[PDB]
Amino acid sequence: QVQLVESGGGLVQAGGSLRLSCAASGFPVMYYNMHWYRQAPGKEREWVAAIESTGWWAHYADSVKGRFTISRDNAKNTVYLQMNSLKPEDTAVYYCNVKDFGWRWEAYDYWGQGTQVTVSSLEH
Amino acid sequence: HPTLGVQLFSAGIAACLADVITFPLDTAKVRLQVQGECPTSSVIRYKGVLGTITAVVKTEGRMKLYSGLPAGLQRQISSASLRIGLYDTVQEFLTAGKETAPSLGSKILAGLTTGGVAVFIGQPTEVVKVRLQAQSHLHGIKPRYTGTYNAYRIIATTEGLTGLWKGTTPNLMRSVIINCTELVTYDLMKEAFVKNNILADDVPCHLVSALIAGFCATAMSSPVDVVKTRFINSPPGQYKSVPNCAMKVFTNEGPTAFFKGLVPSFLRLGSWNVIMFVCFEQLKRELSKS
Repeated sequence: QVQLVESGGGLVQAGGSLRLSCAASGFPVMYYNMHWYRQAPGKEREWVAAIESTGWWAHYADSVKGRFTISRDNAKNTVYLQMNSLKPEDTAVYYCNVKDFGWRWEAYDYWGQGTQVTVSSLEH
Repeated sequence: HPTLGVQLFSAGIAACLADVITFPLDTAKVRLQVQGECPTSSVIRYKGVLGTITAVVKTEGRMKLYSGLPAGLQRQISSASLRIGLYDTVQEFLTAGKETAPSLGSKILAGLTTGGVAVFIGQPTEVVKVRLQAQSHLHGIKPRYTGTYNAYRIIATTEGLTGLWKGTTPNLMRSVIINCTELVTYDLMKEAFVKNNILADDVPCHLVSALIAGFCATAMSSPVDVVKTRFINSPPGQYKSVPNCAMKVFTNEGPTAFFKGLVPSFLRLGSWNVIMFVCFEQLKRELSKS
């Protein structure tokens, strides 16, 4: 019963920080690479970050590298996305993803419900 | 009758010649086996035997094909010497001990013992050679070593003599599978050809039998070979154990990943075996008649 639940999204000013969390459940997260995607309306789902089963490697989309960091804790079944210097084009629904390959021809994507990240460009 | 000196010297040279000739196949196999472990932003994708070799030659040069070759030569020397000096005594203990013929059981046990001792002796060479074959400047993983002896000293100092035997049990199991599968398959195929009279018993028959058995052994050992390569290549801490590496491979890439590098592995086995057989026979005959 795979179930990914994202949290930590919200409304943040441009240049601000946000830590997204993903509570994974129903599978042994210690064996699976974890991915963060995002999708803004009018656009296709964009791959953001990927992390190894135990966090040995981390890879980022070129648009977020340096600003976003993906992190892991398998003792809590949690995957983290720290987002810094946020900018209005980062406004999207962010999705936790597991590609369970197993006894399959292609990997099967399990998604979360996504957490919304809105970046304001207001001047004070 | 070739003496022990000419047999040992011939075996060493024939093994080393076969190794230097077929080393690009081994490097291609390793590159194909470690390809999906860590995602790469480079557009350099390894696909096929000649595709992988050509990509390596274009993006890294010719000498990158023969990376870890001194380690491979050391392994060939130790393995060939152990074969010539130990496979004889165990085999003749099993055959002449009860005055029995070299049955498949005796052959299986003799190959098992010789291969186990050889794997244990030549594991440091395997570790160094695999890490040097897999290290690259183009896929975001920083190469740990500059050569065979740099790798030797770095591994020894930073992670102990025991760290030079990493991957012994996967290699030992892979040796067991290779030996047993090859011998059983060769017997089954040769009995099929000789009883069904599908082919006459001339060396063409034995060549077809040996090629079929080699492919069957390579396919049967491919999962262990992929897991062994990835585990040996991994730095300390990446994989909790060897079953951990295998399970991560399964859950993240599937049963097809366990046959990564299958074509280069089989081609290197076949070409290495034929080159070593031809060179060995010619060399020991010329040394004995010299």
